[PDB]
Amino acid sequence: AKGKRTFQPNNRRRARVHGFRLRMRTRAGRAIVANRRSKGRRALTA
RNA sequence: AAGUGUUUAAGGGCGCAUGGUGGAUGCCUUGGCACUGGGAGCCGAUGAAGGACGUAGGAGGCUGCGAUAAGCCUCGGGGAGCUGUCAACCGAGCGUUGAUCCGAGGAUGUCCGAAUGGGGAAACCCGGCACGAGUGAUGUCGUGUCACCAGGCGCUGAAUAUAUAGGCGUCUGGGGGGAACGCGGGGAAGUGAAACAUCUCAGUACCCGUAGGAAGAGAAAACAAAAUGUGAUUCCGUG
RNA sequence: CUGCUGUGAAUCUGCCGGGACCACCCGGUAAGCCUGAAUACUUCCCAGUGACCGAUAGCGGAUUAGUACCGUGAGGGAAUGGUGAAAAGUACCCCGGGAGGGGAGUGAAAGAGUACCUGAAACCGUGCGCUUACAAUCCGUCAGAGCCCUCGACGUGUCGUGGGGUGAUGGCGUGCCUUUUGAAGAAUGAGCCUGCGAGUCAGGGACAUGUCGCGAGGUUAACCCGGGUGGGGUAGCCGC
RNA sequence: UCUACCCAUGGCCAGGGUGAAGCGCGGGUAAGACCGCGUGGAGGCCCGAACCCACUUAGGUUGAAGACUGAGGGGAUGAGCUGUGGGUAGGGGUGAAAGGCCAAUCAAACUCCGUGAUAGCUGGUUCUCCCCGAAAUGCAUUUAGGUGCAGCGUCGCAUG
RNA sequence: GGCAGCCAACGUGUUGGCUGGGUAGGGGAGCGUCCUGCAUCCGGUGAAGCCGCCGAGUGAUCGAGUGGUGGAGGGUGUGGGAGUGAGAAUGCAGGCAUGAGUAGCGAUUAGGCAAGUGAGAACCUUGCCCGCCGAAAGACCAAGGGUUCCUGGGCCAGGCCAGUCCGCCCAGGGUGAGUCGGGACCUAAGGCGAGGCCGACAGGCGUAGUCGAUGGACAACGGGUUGAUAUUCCCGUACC
RNA sequence: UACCGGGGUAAGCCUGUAGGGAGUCAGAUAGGUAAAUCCGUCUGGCAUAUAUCCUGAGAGGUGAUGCAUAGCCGAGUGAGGCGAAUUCGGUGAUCCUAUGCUGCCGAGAAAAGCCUCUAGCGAGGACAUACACGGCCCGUACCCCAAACCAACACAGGUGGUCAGGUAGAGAAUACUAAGGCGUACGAGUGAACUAUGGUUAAGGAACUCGGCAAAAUGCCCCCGUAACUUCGGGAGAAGGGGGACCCACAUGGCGUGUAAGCCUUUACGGCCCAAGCGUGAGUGGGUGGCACAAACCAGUGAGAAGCGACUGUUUACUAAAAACACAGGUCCGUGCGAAGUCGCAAGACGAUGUAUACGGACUGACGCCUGCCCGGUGCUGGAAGGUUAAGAGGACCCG
RNA sequence: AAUUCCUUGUCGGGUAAGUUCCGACCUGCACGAAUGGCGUAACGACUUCUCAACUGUCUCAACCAUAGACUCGGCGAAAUUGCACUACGAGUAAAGAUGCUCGUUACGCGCGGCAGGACGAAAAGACCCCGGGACCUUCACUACAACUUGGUAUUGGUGC
RNA sequence: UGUCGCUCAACGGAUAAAAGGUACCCCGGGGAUAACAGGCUGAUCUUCCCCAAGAGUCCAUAUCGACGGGAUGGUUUGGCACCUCGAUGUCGGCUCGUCGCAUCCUGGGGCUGGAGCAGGUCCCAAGGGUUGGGCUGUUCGCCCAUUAAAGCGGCACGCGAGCUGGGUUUAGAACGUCGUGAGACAGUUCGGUCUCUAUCCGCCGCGCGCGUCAGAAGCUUGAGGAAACCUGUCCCUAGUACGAGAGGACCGGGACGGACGAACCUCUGGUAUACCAGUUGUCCCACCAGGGGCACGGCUGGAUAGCCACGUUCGGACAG
Ligand SMILES: COC(=O)NC[C@H]1CN(c2cc(F)c(N3CCS(=O)(=O)CC3)c(F)c2)C(=O)O1
Ligand SMILES: [Mg+2]
Ligand SMILES: [Mg+2]
Ligand SMILES: [Mg+2]
Ligand SMILES: [Mg+2]
Ligand SMILES: [Mg+2]
Ligand SMILES: [Mg+2]
Ligand SMILES: [Mg+2]
Ligand SMILES: [Mg+2]
Ligand SMILES: [Mg+2]
Ligand SMILES: [Mg+2]
Ligand SMILES: [Mg+2]
Ligand SMILES: [Mg+2]
Ligand SMILES: [Mg+2]
Ligand SMILES: [Mg+2]
Ligand SMILES: [Mg+2]
Ligand SMILES: [Mg+2]
Ligand SMILES: [Mg+2]
Ligand SMILES: [Mg+2]
Ligand SMILES: [Mg+2]
Ligand SMILES: [Mg+2]
Ligand SMILES: [Mg+2]
Ligand SMILES: [Mg+2]
Ligand SMILES: [Mg+2]
Ligand SMILES: [Mg+2]
Ligand SMILES: [Mg+2]
Ligand SMILES: [Mg+2]
Ligand SMILES: [Mg+2]
Ligand SMILES: [Mg+2]
Ligand SMILES: [Mg+2]
Ligand SMILES: [Mg+2]
Ligand SMILES: [Mg+2]
Ligand SMILES: [Mg+2]
Ligand SMILES: [Mg+2]
Ligand SMILES: [Mg+2]
Ligand SMILES: [Mg+2]
Ligand SMILES: [Mg+2]
Ligand SMILES: [Mg+2]
Ligand SMILES: [Mg+2]
Ligand SMILES: [Mg+2]
Ligand SMILES: [Mg+2]
Ligand SMILES: [Mg+2]
Ligand SMILES: [Mg+2]
Ligand SMILES: [Mg+2]
Ligand SMILES: [Mg+2]
Ligand SMILES: [Mg+2]
Ligand SMILES: [Mg+2]
Ligand SMILES: [Mg+2]
Ligand SMILES: [Mg+2]
Ligand SMILES: [Mg+2]
Ligand SMILES: [Mg+2]
Ligand SMILES: [Mg+2]
Ligand SMILES: [Mg+2]
Ligand SMILES: [Mg+2]
Ligand SMILES: [Mg+2]
Ligand SMILES: [Mg+2]
Ligand SMILES: [Mg+2]
Ligand SMILES: [Mg+2]
Ligand SMILES: [Mg+2]
Ligand SMILES: [Mg+2]
Ligand SMILES: [Mg+2]
Ligand SMILES: [Mg+2]
Ligand SMILES: [Mg+2]
Ligand SMILES: [Mg+2]
Ligand SMILES: [Mg+2]
Ligand SMILES: [Mg+2]
Ligand SMILES: [Mg+2]
Ligand SMILES: [Mg+2]
Ligand SMILES: [Mg+2]
Ligand SMILES: [Mg+2]
Ligand SMILES: [Mg+2]
Ligand SMILES: [Mg+2]
Ligand SMILES: [Mg+2]
Ligand SMILES: [Mg+2]
Ligand SMILES: [Mg+2]
Ligand SMILES: [Mg+2]
Ligand SMILES: [Mg+2]
Ligand SMILES: [Mg+2]
Ligand SMILES: [Mg+2]
Ligand SMILES: [Mg+2]
Ligand SMILES: [Mg+2]
Ligand SMILES: [Mg+2]
Ligand SMILES: [Mg+2]
Ligand SMILES: [Mg+2]
Ligand SMILES: [Mg+2]
Ligand SMILES: [Mg+2]
Ligand SMILES: [Mg+2]
Ligand SMILES: [Mg+2]
Ligand SMILES: [Mg+2]
Ligand SMILES: [Mg+2]
Ligand SMILES: [Mg+2]
Ligand SMILES: [Mg+2]
Ligand SMILES: [Mg+2]
Ligand SMILES: [Mg+2]
Ligand SMILES: [Mg+2]
Ligand SMILES: [Mg+2]
Ligand SMILES: [Mg+2]
Ligand SMILES: [Mg+2]
Ligand SMILES: [Mg+2]
Ligand SMILES: [Mg+2]
Ligand SMILES: [Mg+2]
Ligand SMILES: [Mg+2]
Ligand SMILES: [Mg+2]
Ligand SMILES: [Mg+2]
Ligand SMILES: [Mg+2]
Ligand SMILES: [Mg+2]
Ligand SMILES: [Mg+2]
Ligand SMILES: [Mg+2]
Ligand SMILES: [Mg+2]
Ligand SMILES: [Mg+2]
Ligand SMILES: [Mg+2]
Ligand SMILES: [Mg+2]
Ligand SMILES: [Mg+2]
Ligand SMILES: [Mg+2]
Ligand SMILES: [Mg+2]
Ligand SMILES: [Mg+2]
Ligand SMILES: [Mg+2]
Ligand SMILES: [Mg+2]
Ligand SMILES: [Mg+2]
Ligand SMILES: [Mg+2]
Ligand SMILES: [Mg+2]
Ligand SMILES: [Mg+2]
Ligand SMILES: [Mg+2]
Ligand SMILES: [Mg+2]
Ligand SMILES: [Mg+2]
Ligand SMILES: [Mg+2]
Ligand SMILES: [Mg+2]
Ligand SMILES: [Mg+2]
Ligand SMILES: [Mg+2]
Ligand SMILES: [Mg+2]
Ligand SMILES: [Mg+2]
Ligand SMILES: [Mg+2]
Ligand SMILES: [Mg+2]
Ligand SMILES: [Mg+2]
Ligand SMILES: [Mg+2]
Ligand SMILES: [Mg+2]
Ligand SMILES: [Mg+2]
Ligand SMILES: [Mg+2]
Repeated sequence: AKGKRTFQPNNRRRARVHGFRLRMRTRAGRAIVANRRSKGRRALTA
């Protein structure tokens, strides 16, 4: 009986790992935002 | 007496007649696809591309707009109906003294975003200075302005003498985005070779730096072959 | 021709090219810069076209679509169009808690009722006819009794150049596909229906073979001029 | 955001045993060594809940559950367990080392792109009829279930 | 007695002789589907599609032969062009069978009766009993969730049965702080990082700084009140 | 006389008890990136006091004529009014004094804040009382061991922290139970086989089986009594055995606590003693009852010997927990210091704010007794007399 | 012997009976000294053998309760599936027949049960072979990083 | 033009240039190809036979039968590669069986180098029976007590959609050995997931329907099936027959058992969830007394009926 799942939600950690400001820090992340915008995604980031 | 002999359908099968389910088929379309001829080929610190949150007399989505919020002003068009739409229903109003609507030019344009007063988990937290408003005063509220770097111009010139590095002040720029096309750099592998390393795939995919409306190239230290030759570059057809 | 690393000249008798190199001729004048047109492309805007698609097609997206939904994230990523000319969308009555239905209305039609054009098949019912509970069945086929229906002539049913439905009973009879020397095979694939799903296209390409034009000649490429599919264009190419 | 290890900062460990060093006193001695009796409360110490494990067994095995449940079992002041916040990234990480683990996937994660990768291999390839009609041999082969040429089919032309 | 291929014989297409099992495979000739140039014809006096009847051809198949359904296009001839034919790929999408009215309906506590509500009650409400947890199955939070909370209404989806009930559907309402938990205070690991150093470019590190609680500092307690908030509102008494 | 329910009330502000912690004044100084009366350091004088001061549980007072409450009125929508007593003891924390104290080795954040010192500001300024005022932003509903979070489900799994009633009990185990909360969402029947989960069993007692797998057994407290061997710690709860209930007496006893009275004094939040009252074992003697006195639940099986590994630990998330890994201990090799090693293209970083008693790598693996022979092969270390050997130099001779 | 092929070696012990176990012998297929040798108190959910106690493990099984199973009401799946009014024997066949031959047996339809067959279901056999991958090794080949040699540039002066 | 340079010898000559491991394995394929089972064959194996050289004092043939020869069977090891690699799970044990006779016991016989008892060998016979333990994963085998006897084989070496999982044969680890190494070993050692709700046939049970020439009811015949079928010891006959003795019967009678099966519950014994009693902890019924709830039916001592075996009774014939 270990029963611990992989997804342990934490909103701060979500933002710090996947958030808008993180993405914008690097060229790769900025490319991600541009690509999702080009696809027409409503949500560009976490 | 012996012998002959129909006569059940619990249920099933097959055929037909009537239905259900389902959404094929036929015929369509407010949507696509491939192209042709034109236009425009950039937008951004005067804050972009794209967003968050708001905004109509009534809940939400799409559309429009930004606290002046389905809108404000001006110049033109237009001519009887209008208050975007899903979407009506109710409740109120405008318009021949020209509404709704269409075109052009202005005004307003919260917050986030290069994001740039400082900070931050984008759209939310906290300020300096100047002017104004408001308080009995503190608190509070408007409107400007305050990142960094590069390059002009002015002042100053450390250790240290000459000086210089640097430090103040001020003006002018840059930053980010965009489907393809350009130029200059970096540069695979699957694969082919019926194995594989040279070679191929291929200077392809991808990546980096920069453009422009196109770019690059361009005005012979060129070709040619004895012809009394041609005469910048680019691009197309041949060879 | 050109990068990096060394070395390192001449100013016209100079120097650099004419596929190692040398000589002779020829061409040109490096180590400075700028330069339009012919060429490439279309996020976006305007006007059009199609021997292009027509809702499992065409864009992933005709429907809140890059949405719902999936993933921590990069990222992945659907499904859903048609009433009728007009909403005239069924007042009112009846059964029912509703749902739904039956009368009555509207409509050309409700065999058009917001579950809506047409309404196939699988699949699921109800009714009628024949058949089936002593039988061993790849499920059918060829003979065939009996019953039911129908078309002719005759008469009360009975026969025919008949036609259908069902079928007691007899003979014969080992699914389909793939793949194998050989499979009913106890080898592979298929639960069923509907829809979709595989030799296509480009190039004066190559060889062959039809066909058409011209013929010792045939033909143009780019390009130019026509709102066209037409006219022009000799560079080439292939024969000789 | 699972998991491995590390960094910073917090929390948690019922109850009951055992009795190290040190200290004190009394024996003992010339002084000691040494020996009793207290005090003391040490330890990857003992028994045992929470908590952390997963040893044996039965059940589950289209589960209640993509790893669990019941019954017993081990550790339980420590190389302990745990919260919050943080760090290391793919030929790389981390590993008290099982090639373990790195989001139910690991002898090289996942996603998109090159990309419709390539398969001498397996499967599939859809209407009809008319005429003809094979081969499973020879030679060679990084060849033996592949392929080239020959042999054997067909269509056309020629020769009869 | 019908059809066909090859060949012969003559004729302005008939007669005769021979031949006609067939996988891989070669050759020949056709059927059906769609889109089109041209020419013709049919169609609200009812096109296509679909379901039948009665018939037809050597086959793919046909019916400008006819009923029913249906509602707007279709046929034919001759040419041009194909997303042109499926039964099978453990093929794909949708619909639906078989297993089958079968297995299950998710613990280790357990329900019973009376009365009420209602169209309907084993499951909803109230009362009286019974049973279970009680280092929890009680009470209060962080994380996470996001209106699930309260009142009124609802009962065709959802709830593994039913349902008048619901954590489900609908409308309205509800969250009040100088002291609580955070910011405006402080720093840890770590992150970012003016200049800077390093690195072909992309970038890698890092100084001054500036962020970053799980820690440091810092002022409120008891009582009452709403259907739903309370160290927040109110009362009493405090503190910064 | 028996029984049931009450037998309540915070922060703050007074007061400064238990406990803990402290010497003070004077002279000199540029060590504290300038200065200092502060701090540090050095020299002198005066101190061992219940002296003084700081800190601090709690008792007591106030807060409180208030608030709250057992009940009682009527009256039911459930709102409203009235409202007693409130003493003394015992027991007792995992909470407080306590960031204390004592012990130990592994030697145990930072910054703000607060205090103080000058530098530097200064003509105005400090303090107290009264009155009138400002005190921003975000969260605040509800669930939160769960059908509201992570689990595709109204899923037997998972989820950190804070409260801890009573009787048995060592206990937060376990049994029953209070407050509070549930009966949790398919049911009703029915003695089929069979499966699952529990229960009992004549006689026998491992004959079962790969194997005592699974069950059964042992189990608590207080006494008695315990071997080989040993690293002298252990082994050890070794083994083996006895007692345990209830009533009465000893007992107006013993022990803990401690009021009245009394005694002492530094008279106060003092000290000594203490009948009563309350709580509480252990033992001894006699009796009483049962089949059974650890009464249920709870709760070691023990012994002899061998192999491996010394030991506590660690490991294949999801078939292996071990003899594998780790380990303390050992030896070798490297490393003289932005070391060696490692990450990185570099800068830079870790190693380490370490310096050979250190750090890295390798093999071995507590401890005891020990660890022989071989340097031919292949590595590693050192050497360079020979053989061979790149680019760079040279440039004979030859060829156009 | 965790090492011994022959091998259940041989002798002793334990048992009524011992291929395992304990003590020895040495004929070590094929122990041996930090891939340490031989021992070792303590320790072990390790592995092995023996004994006491205890028992449904067994002789040998019986009975009780609960949850399913079963019946009634409600809701309502799944894997599988070319067909179907799906007997048996002895044969025959791609050599193991419900489906072919000859014969035998058998009224139609269900319910509860058992698992011999349907070469039952699941999963394009993990074995083996053929073709292709991957990762690992090394005195296989060819490269590259890193390290290292000399020349030359940065790089100079005076002396021997 | 002439000629030279290749153990390119894998010699039609893939590169000028190349070895291994995988039990950590993965994918595409094959029953074109092995490991299990089936099938063919039958060398080998097995069972029997033909000839009779000899052995047996003499005497081939009571009993053995050399050298050679001919076959059966198809359970051994093989040979072959025909079905199955889009899956036919293995050894041993357990449970349940079913068939053959080449018969282990019991039954019936011939011949004996059969006096008797007890045997040897061959023929006929398959109804029933054919034990429990120690060692090993074992099959096999050896051993310990018994027995009338402790038969040999087939059925996918019967039986894992019935169970087990000790051996073997995944991944961990270790020893010896081999390999420079990754690794390897029909060498050894410790450890290591055994899935499935039964549609069809088949089998065990139980109903519904219809039929058997009207609708019903009681009692029946038995075509045809199924079950059952074992055996010992002791005492008489008899210490007789036979025999030197030792020893010791056939045939025919009687009693008492083992194993197995059936029915049954009087007895003995087991069970007992609404029976009675005792008793611990706790909560409750205000309280005492008396009771109840919960803790395995709390625990403990008993326990009629039902069900049951360890119990009771009966069976296997007798005759044709
Ligand atoms: C594991 O299941 C299957 O592969 N199923 C598919 C086929 C193959 N097969 C089978 C079974 C076996 F047990 C063996 N054995 C015997 C024991 S052994 O001596 O260890 C050697 C291996 C075999 F070779 C083939 C079967 O039954 O069907
Ligand atoms: Mg421009
Ligand atoms: Mg900003
Ligand atoms: Mg910033
Ligand atoms: Mg100067
Ligand atoms: Mg730019
Ligand atoms: Mg290749
Ligand atoms: Mg290839
Ligand atoms: Mg230009
Ligand atoms: Mg030249
Ligand atoms: Mg230029
Ligand atoms: Mg359609
Ligand atoms: Mg579409
Ligand atoms: Mg993922
Ligand atoms: Mg998401
Ligand atoms: Mg109509
Ligand atoms: Mg419909
Ligand atoms: Mg319709
Ligand atoms: Mg009949
Ligand atoms: Mg027959
Ligand atoms: Mg026949
Ligand atoms: Mg074959
Ligand atoms: Mg063939
Ligand atoms: Mg088949
Ligand atoms: Mg079949
Ligand atoms: Mg195959
Ligand atoms: Mg299939
Ligand atoms: Mg311990
Ligand atoms: Mg673990
Ligand atoms: Mg099951
Ligand atoms: Mg233990
Ligand atoms: Mg413990
Ligand atoms: Mg300690
Ligand atoms: Mg993190
Ligand atoms: Mg391994
Ligand atoms: Mg994983
Ligand atoms: Mg790889
Ligand atoms: Mg490619
Ligand atoms: Mg392909
Ligand atoms: Mg022919
Ligand atoms: Mg060929
Ligand atoms: Mg033919
Ligand atoms: Mg013929
Ligand atoms: Mg063909
Ligand atoms: Mg047609
Ligand atoms: Mg009409
Ligand atoms: Mg049409
Ligand atoms: Mg097609
Ligand atoms: Mg189809
Ligand atoms: Mg299909
Ligand atoms: Mg069905
Ligand atoms: Mg069934
Ligand atoms: Mg059933
Ligand atoms: Mg059921
Ligand atoms: Mg339930
Ligand atoms: Mg009622
Ligand atoms: Mg209920
Ligand atoms: Mg209870
Ligand atoms: Mg509610
Ligand atoms: Mg309500
Ligand atoms: Mg409902
Ligand atoms: Mg329902
Ligand atoms: Mg920092
Ligand atoms: Mg940095
Ligand atoms: Mg910078
Ligand atoms: Mg901060
Ligand atoms: Mg904090
Ligand atoms: Mg509330
Ligand atoms: Mg007080
Ligand atoms: Mg009072
Ligand atoms: Mg609340
Ligand atoms: Mg949920
Ligand atoms: Mg749950
Ligand atoms: Mg408890
Ligand atoms: Mg529930
Ligand atoms: Mg239930
Ligand atoms: Mg039962
Ligand atoms: Mg017994
Ligand atoms: Mg007994
Ligand atoms: Mg035994
Ligand atoms: Mg046995
Ligand atoms: Mg044994
Ligand atoms: Mg056990
Ligand atoms: Mg037990
Ligand atoms: Mg001992
Ligand atoms: Mg007595
Ligand atoms: Mg160990
Ligand atoms: Mg221990
Ligand atoms: Mg351990
Ligand atoms: Mg595991
Ligand atoms: Mg395990
Ligand atoms: Mg270094
Ligand atoms: Mg070494
Ligand atoms: Mg070791
Ligand atoms: Mg031995
Ligand atoms: Mg021995
Ligand atoms: Mg040595
Ligand atoms: Mg050694
Ligand atoms: Mg060792
Ligand atoms: Mg263990
Ligand atoms: Mg039941
Ligand atoms: Mg039912
Ligand atoms: Mg058969
Ligand atoms: Mg047939
Ligand atoms: Mg079953
Ligand atoms: Mg069969
Ligand atoms: Mg199968
Ligand atoms: Mg395969
Ligand atoms: Mg293999
Ligand atoms: Mg390879
Ligand atoms: Mg050759
Ligand atoms: Mg040759
Ligand atoms: Mg070659
Ligand atoms: Mg495979
Ligand atoms: Mg074969
Ligand atoms: Mg098999
Ligand atoms: Mg075989
Ligand atoms: Mg077979
Ligand atoms: Mg062959
Ligand atoms: Mg198959
Ligand atoms: Mg015989
Ligand atoms: Mg008989
Ligand atoms: Mg077998
Ligand atoms: Mg089986
Ligand atoms: Mg291994
Ligand atoms: Mg070696
Ligand atoms: Mg184990
Ligand atoms: Mg084993
Ligand atoms: Mg009879
Ligand atoms: Mg019969
Ligand atoms: Mg019986
Ligand atoms: Mg009786
Ligand atoms: Mg009673
Ligand atoms: Mg009471
Ligand atoms: Mg009483
Ligand atoms: Mg109770
Ligand atoms: Mg009893
Ligand atoms: Mg009894």
